[PDB]
Amino acid sequence: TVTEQGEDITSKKDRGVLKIVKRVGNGEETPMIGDKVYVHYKGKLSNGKKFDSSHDRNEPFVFSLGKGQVIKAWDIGVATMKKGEICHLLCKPEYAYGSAGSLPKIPSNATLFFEIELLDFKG
Ligand SMILES: COc1ccc(OCCN2C[C@H]([C@@H](O)CO)[C@H]3CCC[C@@H](C2=O)N3S(=O)(=O)c2cc(Cl)cc(Cl)c2)cc1OC
Repeated sequence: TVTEQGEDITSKKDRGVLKIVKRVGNGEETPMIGDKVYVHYKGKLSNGKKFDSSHDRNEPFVFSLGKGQVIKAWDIGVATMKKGEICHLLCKPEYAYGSAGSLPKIPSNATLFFEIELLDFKG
């Protein structure tokens, strides 16, 4: 299910998380549930404003995949990636911070736009 804004990678095919591959990984497997995943990312709002980036801290963001440690769009999206891959993820609010948002950085009803690089993962 490939739209003009990317591939719908949701289980519901509700257009809530859309993915565009920017660089193919040479890795073969995706990370598994419970793996410790290492990424770099940059997040922007629909107005182009960068709200956060791991690159700006000069160390990776680390989380356990599929454990609800991150927004739903990330547990869905990162699970599709291979080592070395860079993707863009368009994350509708229902897969992110919803109607409330998370002020000051994330407004109400915000679609989030991430560029994510899967650096490594360990089981
Ligand atoms: C199970 O549901 C959730 C779990 C976690 C959650 O937010 C906290 C984790 N988080 C914040 C990180 C980092 O800022 C933590 O140091 C970051 C990267 C991973 C995705 C997402 C993110 O999911 N965010 S974020 O870039 O969207 C973000 C950055 C900033 Cl500065 C502030 C916020 Cl509120 C979000 C939000 C969740 O539901 C709304």
